[PDB]
Amino acid sequence: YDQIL
Amino acid sequence: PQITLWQRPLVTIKIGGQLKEALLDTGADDTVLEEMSLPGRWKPKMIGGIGGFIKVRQYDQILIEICGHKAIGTVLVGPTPVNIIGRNLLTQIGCTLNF
Amino acid sequence: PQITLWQRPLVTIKIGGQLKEALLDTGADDTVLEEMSLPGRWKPKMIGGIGGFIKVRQYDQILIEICGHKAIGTVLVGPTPVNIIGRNLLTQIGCTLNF
Ligand SMILES: [Cl-]
Ligand SMILES: [Cl-]
Ligand SMILES: [Cl-]
Repeated sequence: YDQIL
Repeated sequence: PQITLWQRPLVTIKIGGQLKEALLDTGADDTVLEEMSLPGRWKPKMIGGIGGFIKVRQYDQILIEICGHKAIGTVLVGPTPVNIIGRNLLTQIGCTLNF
Repeated sequence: PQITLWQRPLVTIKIGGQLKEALLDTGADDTVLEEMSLPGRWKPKMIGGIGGFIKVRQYDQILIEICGHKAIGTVLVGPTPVNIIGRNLLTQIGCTLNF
């Protein structure tokens, strides 16, 4: 998935 | 420039003629900006962060200038604690991590 | 080393003898590791990001090796989707963003 950390 | 990390790496970006502060975020695959209006159509996108998944709006081929470097690419818009510049645009401006 | 942002900047770290994979994240103020036990006392804390907040246990003065460079600092432990090395430890190894 598109991971925004 | 060379940016150290003692403070949050917040820089000025320009999008749609407006200046905004945004965080250079190597932990983000993509760029997520706080609610704003952008031209054209958007498509749905789910992103996962530290607190779970959220739904955002995806706008493609958007012009944005970061610390003076031009980029044109995907910008996601949704509820984010801060404007985030992710790897999709960090690569466009030639950003790397070094130590 | 010079690390490209074409892919997620995942590196090997060593903590408590254990070798692990972690994400170098300039967007994170602190380092957050997936559930594990660490020595010493800890105190609860809440951290937020995309998706909201998660409760973590805060351990101080923990030693970690990141790509061979030692770094000491606070390490938060909790339900993060991936181990994250934040600015509190990136500074210690002299990590910078460059473009
Ligand atoms: Cl893009
Ligand atoms: Cl610390
Ligand atoms: Cl320094």
